Amino acid sequence: SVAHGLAWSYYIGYLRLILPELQARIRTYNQHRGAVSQRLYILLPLDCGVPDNLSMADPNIRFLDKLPQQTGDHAGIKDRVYSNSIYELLENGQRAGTCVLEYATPLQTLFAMSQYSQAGFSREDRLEQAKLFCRTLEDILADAPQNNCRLIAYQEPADDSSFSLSQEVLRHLRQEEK
Amino acid sequence: SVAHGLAWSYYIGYLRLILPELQARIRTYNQHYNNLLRGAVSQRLYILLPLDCGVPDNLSMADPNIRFLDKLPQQTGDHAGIKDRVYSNSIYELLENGQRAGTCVLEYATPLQTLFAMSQYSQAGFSREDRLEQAKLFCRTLEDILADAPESQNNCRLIAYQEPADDSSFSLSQEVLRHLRQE
Ligand SMILES: Nc1nc2c(ncn2[C@@H]2O[C@@H]3COP(=O)(O)O[C@@H]4[C@H](O)[C@@H](COP(=O)(O)O[C@@H]2[C@@H]3O)O[C@H]4n2cnc3c(N)ncnc32)c(=O)[nH]1
Repeated sequence: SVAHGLAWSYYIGYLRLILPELQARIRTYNQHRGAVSQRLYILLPLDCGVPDNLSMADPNIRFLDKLPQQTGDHAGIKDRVYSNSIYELLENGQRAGTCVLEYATPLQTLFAMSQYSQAGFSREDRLEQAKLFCRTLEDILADAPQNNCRLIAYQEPADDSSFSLSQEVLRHLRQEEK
Repeated sequence: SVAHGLAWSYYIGYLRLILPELQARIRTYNQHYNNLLRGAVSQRLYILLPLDCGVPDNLSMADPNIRFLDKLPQQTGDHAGIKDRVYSNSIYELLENGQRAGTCVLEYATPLQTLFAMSQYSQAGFSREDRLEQAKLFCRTLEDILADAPESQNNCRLIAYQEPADDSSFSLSQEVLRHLRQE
């Protein structure tokens, strides 16, 4: 399936590369505002709505800083760069938490495939594959040599805004301190 | 299929983003940093597609006649809440009889590394036979996408080939030079 390939791709070509070094990059950051959480928070919107900017999703999520770049040779690209961003989460206009946060990039591929005629990929296919991506990725991480990351999958109906993405991420950050 | 998704992902998440500005980056490079009259960086991204899905981390180690020269000017952008994501491409010289015989922007197709890993990991349920079948389909699907894509305009060449990276007789530089010389 489309999702099977994307989940393996995201694990092999990204998470397996950045998660073993994440704990250390946060140290180089932390002590060198506000301790940043230790885990990479990965947002999995099942509708595959992935904006370039998180503040677009929720104005209470604001970019704060970049972690130091991780660079390395991969597939003939000398000094490929992987970068991650730290965001503050505001509550009543003030900072309530900070964490390394991003959307799962393969969900942009599912979205764009649903939009390109030649991909032969419907909106129903997109939802089914977004689900299968999440499940497949989770099953991989469950025995992947999880501790450095937290996956948050969620669905939001289209005509409906009872949803605060910043509040949900804050709930998770608070539970982890515990 | 697996290959369908991986080819679309390579297009959506990479080639559609880098191909529109590639020739401007190459022109900048040749105009300002490389005034060698027979040494101009070629105008297309050459993408290596080893059908056994053997992708080395270091392209130049697998041939003494491929030498890293420099990087193109970086391309940067915000994507999926990653600020200033960087897309980099490397320029290599291709040596023949000790001379610089070609110069090009060269890299392996990254999704092939995925097909290789899937064939290695039990949990992927993906055989070596599946891997060869999907590699071939990946190549076909990518060719069909690029043929219709507005971003692909004499600026990308796929180079598919059967030989293992641990060749002995096969020369990767010769394989690339043969295509460079046909344009
Ligand atoms: N050679 C090359 N290939 C790239 C590059 N960026 C992406 N690709 C490949 O294009 C496909 C889609 O990539 P995404 O960035 O949308 O999601 C890819 C994909 O889902 C998975 C595997 O990535 P790769 O092995 O590098 O190959 C990708 C992938 O085949 O990790 C994601 N990923 C890779 N780099 C990053 C990254 N830096 N930040 C967030 N996600 C990333 C790139 O910079 N150089």
